[PDB]
Amino acid sequence: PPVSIWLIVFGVVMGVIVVGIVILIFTGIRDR
Amino acid sequence: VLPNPGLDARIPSLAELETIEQEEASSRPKWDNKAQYMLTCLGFCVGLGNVWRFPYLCQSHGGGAFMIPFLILLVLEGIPLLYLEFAIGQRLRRGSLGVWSSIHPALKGLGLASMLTSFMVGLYYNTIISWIMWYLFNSFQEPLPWSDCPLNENQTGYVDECARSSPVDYFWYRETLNISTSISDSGSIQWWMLLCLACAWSVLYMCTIRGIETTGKAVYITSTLPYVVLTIFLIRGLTLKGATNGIVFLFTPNVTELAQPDTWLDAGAQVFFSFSLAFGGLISFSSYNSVHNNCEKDSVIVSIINGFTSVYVAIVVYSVIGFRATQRYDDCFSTNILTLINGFDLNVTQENFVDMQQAQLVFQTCDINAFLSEAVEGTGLAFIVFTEAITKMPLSPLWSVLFFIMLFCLGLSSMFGNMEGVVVPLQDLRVIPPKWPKEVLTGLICLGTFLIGFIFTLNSGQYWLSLLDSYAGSIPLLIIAFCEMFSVVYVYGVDRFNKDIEFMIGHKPNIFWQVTWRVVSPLLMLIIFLFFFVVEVSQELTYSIWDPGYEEFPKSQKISYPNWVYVVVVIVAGVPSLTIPGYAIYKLIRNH
Ligand SMILES: *[C@@H]1O[C@H](CO)[C@@H](O[C@@H]2O[C@H](CO)[C@@H](O)[C@H](O)[C@H]2NC(C)=O)[C@H](O)[C@H]1NC(C)=O
Ligand SMILES: *[C@@H]1O[C@H](CO)[C@@H](O)[C@H](O)[C@H]1NC(C)=O
Ligand code: NA
Repeated sequence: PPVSIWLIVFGVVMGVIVVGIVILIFTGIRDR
Repeated sequence: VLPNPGLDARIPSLAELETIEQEEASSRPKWDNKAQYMLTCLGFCVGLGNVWRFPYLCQSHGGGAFMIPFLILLVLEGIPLLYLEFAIGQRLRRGSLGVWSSIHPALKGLGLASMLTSFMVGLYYNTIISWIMWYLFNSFQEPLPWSDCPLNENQTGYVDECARSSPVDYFWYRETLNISTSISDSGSIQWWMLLCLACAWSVLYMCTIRGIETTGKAVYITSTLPYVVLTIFLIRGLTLKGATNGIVFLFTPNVTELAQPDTWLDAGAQVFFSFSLAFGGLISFSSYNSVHNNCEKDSVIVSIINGFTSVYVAIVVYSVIGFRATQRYDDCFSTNILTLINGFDLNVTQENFVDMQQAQLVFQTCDINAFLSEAVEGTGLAFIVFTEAITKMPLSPLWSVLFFIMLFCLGLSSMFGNMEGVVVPLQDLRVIPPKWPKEVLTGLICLGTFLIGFIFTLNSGQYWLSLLDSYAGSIPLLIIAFCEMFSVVYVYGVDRFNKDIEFMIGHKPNIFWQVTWRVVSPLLMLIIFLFFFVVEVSQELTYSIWDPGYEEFPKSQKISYPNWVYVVVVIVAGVPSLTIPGYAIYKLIRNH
């Protein structure tokens, strides 16, 4: 395979997680 | 009963608890519903242990018979202590370091021990979650990467170690871990392991960024999904041929096993971990409830669900063990039939083989019992047994995704508890400026425990994890749990505690609670503590190694740990147990 499937899944999962963290950090700042 | 003065004007009064909740609306978190609190507690109790430890012990320690010691200790130590932990937390309105420090200033070591234990357990357990999510990432492909051996460079045949071993065993020891031959041989950091380690710590920060406030929404799926998936697996497993054969195997009674000091030690150390006691997240989670919540009915419901879940997951695991053994057995007999058919140019069926066969030919004798007795305990069951069984099922890559999201959810719910146990005590020590937001502290714990977990991404990193996993729990949890029950009965006073409970629940604990808090539970916690130093001398501290270049390579090879390992066992099992006396000697000679 041109790209390892595990890396592409890893890619998409890490993506969502960090976009999760960004928003949560900002929602809390708004709460302040 | 022990003379501790100044206890009032160090804890809130009962008169002042009706007014404390309309002012801790600010500056203290509060569950959104009771279900949320109930789930978070369930997720903490129900964990990976109920998958690759409890089902194994159930059979090894007398199938069906193990229920006797498990259920005895469950109602005589589990429920009794779980209640003591829910009540004291809801009454004192603080976490674990808060409660013990308030009961007596020298009891702070108890809180320190619980925090240290939580850290040590969470460090290796998230590493296991890192391995779970490695497999899940490789679970989106028609041919599961643990389905076939990699070809030799000449492609003449399969890789030697895979050839001598199994594609599954090869995928775990060589392509996941890249394991070493010893704990003294350590290499570099397996980069892919570190990526997954990053993923694990990051997934846990996002759920625990703002404490229970963020973990409440998470437990709605993290504590529910596993039950749905566990159910879907039960209907699938029972359908598979060979299941029921492995249920029968789990529940065959060997009473002689009950008459063993090693049976009750495991049954004893299993109840404490299954209930996540002496970790001091359950005390912190109970402190957020209203002062008048029924914590007697919550301890009975949690403990009922815990004892039903334990058996229910054992039925799911031994359905797979029985299908996987029924598959190998049929494969073996097929090979033996083929040998006779090919050698004697023979038709031959299991029904007519022995009769049919009756020197050059070799028949590999195989018994279902031997295949069933191939069930192991600890990761191996998931990374070897299940991963293998799933490749021989239709829609292989969908049963792999569902099995590794389930284990992910189990692990993650357990991590919510362990993290509650490390952060809360840090806020009560006031290590960081109180002005700092909660996110900062939780982010420095998640980053500091991530950097220590690089030891388990070394090539020897599975040998280190199998050592910590055998010492992180046990002694510390047993001693910590014995002193929490002692400190709540002989130092705070069981008479003030009954009055307090009458205050919130409206009535006093019955004779059952009185009998087990004072005489039974503690007494039952001393004979488990004496069993530990009775079995320890037989441990020999020997660890299994892979060592591909070893005679009978695929066969188990146990080697003694290096002498320096004793230092490690002293530090991970002793320091979290000697801070309870250690702080109490320091405080009694700082005053004098
Ligand atoms: C039932 O349990 C007993 C007790 O563990 C088993 O007998 C043990 O067998 C091992 C292996 O030979 C010995 O090392 C132990 O000393 C034995 N214990 C006793 C008390 O005799 C017995 O084999 C078990 N039976 C089955 C069918 O599993
Ligand atoms: C681990 O694998 C790498 C290549 O991925 C190799 O350099 C190293 O020798 C392996 N470790 C052991 C102990 O064989
Ligand atoms: Na869990």
